[PDB]
Amino acid sequence: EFDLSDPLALQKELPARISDNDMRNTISGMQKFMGEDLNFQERRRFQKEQSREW
Amino acid sequence: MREIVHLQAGQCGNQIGAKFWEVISDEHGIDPTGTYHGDSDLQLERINVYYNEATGGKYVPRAVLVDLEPGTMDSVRSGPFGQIFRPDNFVFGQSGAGNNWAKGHYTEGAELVDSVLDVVRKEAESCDCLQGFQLTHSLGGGTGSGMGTLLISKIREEYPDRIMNTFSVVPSPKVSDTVVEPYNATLSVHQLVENTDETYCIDNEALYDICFRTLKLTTPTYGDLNHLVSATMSGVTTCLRFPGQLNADLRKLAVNMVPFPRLHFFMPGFAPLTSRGSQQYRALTVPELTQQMFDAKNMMAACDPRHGRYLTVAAVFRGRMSMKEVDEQMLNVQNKNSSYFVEWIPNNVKTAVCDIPPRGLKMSATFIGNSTAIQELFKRISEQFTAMFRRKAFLHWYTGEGMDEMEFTEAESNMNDLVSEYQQYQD
Amino acid sequence: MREIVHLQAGQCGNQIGAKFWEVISDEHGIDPTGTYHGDSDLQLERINVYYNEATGGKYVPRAVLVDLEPGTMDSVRSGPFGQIFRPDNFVFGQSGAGNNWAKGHYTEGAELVDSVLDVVRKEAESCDCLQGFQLTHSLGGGTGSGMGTLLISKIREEYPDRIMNTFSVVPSPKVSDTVVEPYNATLSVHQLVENTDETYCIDNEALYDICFRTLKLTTPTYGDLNHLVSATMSGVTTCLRFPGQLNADLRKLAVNMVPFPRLHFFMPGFAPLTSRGSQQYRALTVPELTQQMFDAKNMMAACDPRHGRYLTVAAVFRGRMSMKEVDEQMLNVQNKNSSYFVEWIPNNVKTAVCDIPPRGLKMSATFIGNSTAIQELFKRISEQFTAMFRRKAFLHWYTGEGMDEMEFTEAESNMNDLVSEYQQYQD
Amino acid sequence: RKNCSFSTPVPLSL
Amino acid sequence: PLDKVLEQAGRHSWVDITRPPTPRTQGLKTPPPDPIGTYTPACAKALFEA
Amino acid sequence: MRECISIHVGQAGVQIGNACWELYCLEHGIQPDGQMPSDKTIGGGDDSFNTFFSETGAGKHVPRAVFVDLEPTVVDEVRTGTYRQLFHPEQLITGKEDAANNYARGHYTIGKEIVDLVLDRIRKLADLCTGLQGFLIFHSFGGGTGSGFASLLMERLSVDYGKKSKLEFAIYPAPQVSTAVVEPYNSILTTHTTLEHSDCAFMVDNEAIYDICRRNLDIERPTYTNLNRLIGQIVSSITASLRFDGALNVDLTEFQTNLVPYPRIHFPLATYAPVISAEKAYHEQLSVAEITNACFEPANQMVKCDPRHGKYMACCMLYRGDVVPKDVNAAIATIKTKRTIQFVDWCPTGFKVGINYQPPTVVPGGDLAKVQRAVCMLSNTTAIAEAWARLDHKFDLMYAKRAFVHWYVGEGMEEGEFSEAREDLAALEKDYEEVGVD
Amino acid sequence: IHLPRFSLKQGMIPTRYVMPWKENMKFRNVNLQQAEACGIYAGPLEDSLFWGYSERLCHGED
Ligand SMILES: Nc1nc2c(ncn2[C@@H]2O[C@H](COP(=O)(O)OP(=O)(O)OP(=O)(O)O)[C@@H](O)[C@H]2O)c(=O)[nH]1
Ligand SMILES: Nc1nc2c(ncn2[C@@H]2O[C@H](COP(=O)(O)OP(=O)(O)OP(=O)(O)O)[C@@H](O)[C@H]2O)c(=O)[nH]1
Ligand SMILES: Nc1nc2c(ncn2[C@@H]2O[C@H](COP(=O)(O)OP(=O)(O)OP(=O)(O)O)[C@@H](O)[C@H]2O)c(=O)[nH]1
Repeated sequence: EFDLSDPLALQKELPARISDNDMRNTISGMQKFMGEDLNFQERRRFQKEQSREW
Repeated sequence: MREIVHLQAGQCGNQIGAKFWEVISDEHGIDPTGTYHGDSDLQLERINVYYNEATGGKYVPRAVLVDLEPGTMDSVRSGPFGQIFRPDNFVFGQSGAGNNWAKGHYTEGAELVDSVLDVVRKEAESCDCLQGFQLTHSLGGGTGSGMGTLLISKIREEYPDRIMNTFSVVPSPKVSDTVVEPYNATLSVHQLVENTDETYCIDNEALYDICFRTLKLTTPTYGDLNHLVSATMSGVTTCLRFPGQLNADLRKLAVNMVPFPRLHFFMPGFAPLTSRGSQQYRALTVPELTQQMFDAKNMMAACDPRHGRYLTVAAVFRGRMSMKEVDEQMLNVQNKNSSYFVEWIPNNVKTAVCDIPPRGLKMSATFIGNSTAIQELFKRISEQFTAMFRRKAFLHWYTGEGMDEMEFTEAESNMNDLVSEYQQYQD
Repeated sequence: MREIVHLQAGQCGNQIGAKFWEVISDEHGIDPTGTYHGDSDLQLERINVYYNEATGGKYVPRAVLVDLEPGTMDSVRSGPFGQIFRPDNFVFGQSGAGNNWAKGHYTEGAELVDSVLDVVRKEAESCDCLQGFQLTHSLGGGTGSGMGTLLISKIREEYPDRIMNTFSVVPSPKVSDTVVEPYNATLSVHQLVENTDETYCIDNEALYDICFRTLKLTTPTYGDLNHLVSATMSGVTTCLRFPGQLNADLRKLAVNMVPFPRLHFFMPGFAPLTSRGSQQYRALTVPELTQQMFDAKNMMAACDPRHGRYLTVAAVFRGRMSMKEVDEQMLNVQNKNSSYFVEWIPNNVKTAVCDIPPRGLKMSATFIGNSTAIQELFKRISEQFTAMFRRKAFLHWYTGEGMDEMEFTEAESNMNDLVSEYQQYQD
Repeated sequence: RKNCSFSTPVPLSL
Repeated sequence: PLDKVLEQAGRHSWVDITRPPTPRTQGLKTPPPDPIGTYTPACAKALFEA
Repeated sequence: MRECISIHVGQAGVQIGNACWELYCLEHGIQPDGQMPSDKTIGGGDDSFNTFFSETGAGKHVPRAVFVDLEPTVVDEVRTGTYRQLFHPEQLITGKEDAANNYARGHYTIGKEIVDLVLDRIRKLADLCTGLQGFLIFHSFGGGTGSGFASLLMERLSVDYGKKSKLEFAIYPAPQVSTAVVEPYNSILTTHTTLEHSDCAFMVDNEAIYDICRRNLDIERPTYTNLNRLIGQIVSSITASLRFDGALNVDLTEFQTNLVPYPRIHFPLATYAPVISAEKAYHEQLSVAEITNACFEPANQMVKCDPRHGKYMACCMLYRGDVVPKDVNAAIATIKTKRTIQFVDWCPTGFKVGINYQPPTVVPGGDLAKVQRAVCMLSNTTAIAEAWARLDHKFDLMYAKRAFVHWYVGEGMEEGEFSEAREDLAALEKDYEEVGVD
Repeated sequence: IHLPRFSLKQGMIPTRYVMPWKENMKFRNVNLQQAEACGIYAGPLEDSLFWGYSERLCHGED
């Protein structure tokens, strides 16, 4: 198991959060959360939409 | 083989257990419908400590849901995972709670205690050998305390040889919503200390502070809080489920956790909590885990143990680690604050490493703690109790229920006895 | 390995630190995005002295920006390199300075010192071993001096075994804009000499004269002035991170610089400054560097040391040089003006040679000086204090703040002690 | 909308 | 700044423990042994046995 | 013939053991199936394995060991490992309940029901065995299940079988690292129980094992796999005289007779000299002299005792590989001339030399060095009493403030036995001091 | 039997209090000896000065 702490292990460091659309990030992962709000701006956009028509 | 059955009590536990179970199901790869997707052999091996085998590879949750208001169960039953839940496990009453502790403890419980006892012993006979049980409820909740205090009292005697895990949330110090809640809290906690061996204390305000601190998403749901606390509850349970050279038994933990019986209140602690850009700005290393792992801001349970002293500390590490980094980090933290622990015991650290990373991240950990910070908690409930009982505010309900002030006299004396119990060891 | 963490203090220091960090980033060849382009091995080797390594070949700066007014950090954030700075390090308050020393020293800092201590110790725990710290601020700055006196004190008891390097700019002697600045300067400088060990003295007017003398470009920007001080502050720091037979430790230098504890104030000096046509008119030779190095038109710190004598002199040469040139140049200057040194110490020269040239020019140098030319500085500030304390003008604010006239009494006496101390040692 | 279906007991299940 | 205060406070020979405090040097004597004031008796012993 | 039996109590004692046969199976060329190549080595079980494995007419090398455990997790995963076919199914004794780090739980609650079954294994192993010089006991002092169960089994095997050797091997408690505060409880409990019955108890401490890794092996991040590797070649070296011959062969009986000076104390210290990284072996040279200097260098010992703070009684060196009588005898003669090393005035000679022709081999996918000449240093000194001295002031306080006693008395124990162990210990230091006095 | 007795109502009083005499650990024991060396008050284990927006005296609910 040569790896352990290799001298260049950072080059081998793969983030857990390369992007929001990543396969490994599942529900059991706290990094993938659900109260996180990309919808916040979407709420903002549609709050403007609804308010106007209201 | 040794397994666990869960109890979902109180209307909070209705959200608590619901989120708690679905995290487990999503962790182990079972569909909402129930037909398990065979994907991981190891989680295929040890599901029987919590779930039984039904027809066609459906893994039934072994928990019993009890409440009074049907609407809560209906939403729980009609939730994303109520179909995996059993109406066999749905026991309830046909009366209104009123959020009265005595009603659920003397009036409403009396005709439901027989029914729930029959259900649980049937589930007890369904399984072979248990470690014990665990309970999602609250100390300040009308039904949950009322049913919980009843059930903890009864479950003590028939199986006096198992693990009586308890999980209760402490209401917000700034506002309790319910004004008789401190009466309900004092009534519940008086019996709680007499029965329980393990207890988790959780506060909503700190979770909101954590939301302000690392979540940084302004507006979460209470379910989002449920998701956080479930992960802590999941993390402690990952010990038993998963392989790796870590000693998982709560009794293995309990003997290392508490030196004297009266210490049953234990506080949680969790590992990497991250913000918007910092997921890709974090060098995920055991040091920075450990630094964040021991942060006064990383605390969520009751209040800052900066005020008090550290009696026993136990951190379980989930992921691909090694015995040495945790060893030196244990040295580093020991040298960092050698005085900040109690001189009563040296080497008060208990470490475990789970080699199986969670599903979504690799480097993770959980903490269970017992420090001298709970004095802030029951001091608050004390002078609360003083002011109301001094002029017996909100009392005719319980006398109408048949409750007398003498019951409270030993309740406060028992609590104030525990007040002496902490410091005189500590100071 | 030993490293350094920087503090970006005051509203000028925010301005200054932005330039100093981008100069370092450009010197090492990191893009403004953060993806280091591997070009020089030696700068690849010795960046950990200042920058920690983030994910993806990113070298996170180990500096902390602090202020009160939201205008600055956003402009700093919206700069070409604000993306490289961490919002974790962006700590600030929600009040207006009023350019008040006491507010920054007693009122506003008090609820902010707690957080900044946490930030630095988190950064301190992130590192292993430090030489010390360096701070950028101004002596007459309302918040920089207000917090700086606080912050230097806190790190004094926290780590009394490190480098309390300070980088401060004295305001214009002819006029100071801030009328309470001499009160701010005199109060702040009192605590500095107690706590500081190194002090760089920089004056704006000399930079304008340097702009008049060698820049010759009429209208620069203030950042261009920051370019100069960043180049100089980088130049002194070139010793540590570059190879070549020069002993770089500030302690190595300080023991060569400080014969007595009260010697804290040191003046900078720099090497070839070139005008419009002189770039293609200059034959770069160690003699003409040395002459221009010891030019009365080359100074930028305070004033002419012609009025006094020279206590200690130390110039670090950056580029492809050798002893035989510096030796004779060192001999020549001693033969040039032997009497202008003090008879107390002979051979007051300390020489270090950095073999690694800068990026753009080959032969360069920096100078740090101890000459009896600071008396004019604090005797100047002396009459101002008396000229404003005889009728206690502009004093009602600080009494409302909680300042009493006695605090002034010992403070000025402390500088008055320095007046004799500098005078008596030389005269 | 509350799916008031499970609430029905056997005598009152419709 | 300890250096200035100790000499400006009055008493020149601060006893230096060993150094004989000259009968003239004793100036501002510390307040009588008192716990409430900033002369709690615990310190008073320490100097004596020192 | 010339054989012995291995017993592994506790999940601490198993992974270290699992490495041993993983190591052992290589030098014999054992295939994971349990069968040799087409080469003819099978029989009734009589070849190099006959002392180690049982490759009878069935043709399957059956290890002569019983793993005893209380938790199915770790024992089952190795029953799903790579050599699980080799291992006899019920030899790998497990349990469904733990001792919860309690000595008494495994010693009283669960010990009675389990020991008979392994005693059944013991005698069925005993009946097939022929010479069975002794046993190989691998345990741990800070044993959650190792401590209590090892003591009880050692009681029953001692009472029924008292005429052979009992070889004990446990990880010594870390002097400054404690993963459990109940560890001092059962550790001294184990020691006082084991003093009057154990034949030869050998300890080791993992901290110094780690210290070597980044010293000369240059590994800042080793593992159990490496940790079990280093202790694994240690027991391989002591068993080299068994598997291979040499200029002279030595046996456990000679070890016990020559090592232990006086009753009670039978606790020597092991060391392995040619510990070095891969390349560090390459551009350098190995000979007897430097390794003879290295073997006695104080920082190469795995127990946190300064040899100058003690005095030597016994020292046994086991040379495995290509060595000659000439260099070694002069080298040790120069050693006897050394002044800093302080053997007790009692013994003019205190050295037991074992010469084995066979060079130690590397393991495929390993991290050891390329050793041609190796030596194992089993030594006993008086610098060891500090370890128990460390434990007693650790124990005397916590017993006076009687932490966690409510568990032990709550499960049915009392304080008199805890009272016994301390003067059982307190005798041990004063006895170590009286003998330490010449 | 002793009972808590507080003062009247204020407006800018804080809810909570810290009392570093009993809220210091670095010098925890040290401040303890002077608690009786002066004898101000130890009394009940669990006292504060500000219960919630309320004043009292030094004698903790006695
Ligand atoms: N489910 C749920 N419970 C909450 C929430 N916020 C606070 N709680 C508290 O959790 C406590 C425990 O719930 P229960 O024990 O079921 O309460 P109860 O017995 O029905 O009586 P009540 O306190 O009136 O609800 C409640 O008293 C609430 O104060 C929330 O968002 N969801
Ligand atoms: N931004 C900026 N500051 C300057 C400039 N020239 C001089 N300064 C001075 O740098 C000093 C240090 O800034 P700070 O320490 O942050 O000042 P402060 O505490 O916020 O209060 P003030 O000094 O009154 O601004 C200021 O007092 C300015 O007078 C300039 O060109 N730009
Ligand atoms: N021998 C050995 N010890 C280990 C290993 N890894 C860790 N240890 C140490 O050995 C100790 C194991 O003792 P115990 O935990 O009491 O083992 P046990 O009694 O068999 O039962 P458990 O408590 O379930 O492990 C731990 O405290 C570790 O410090 C290992 O691989 N081998």
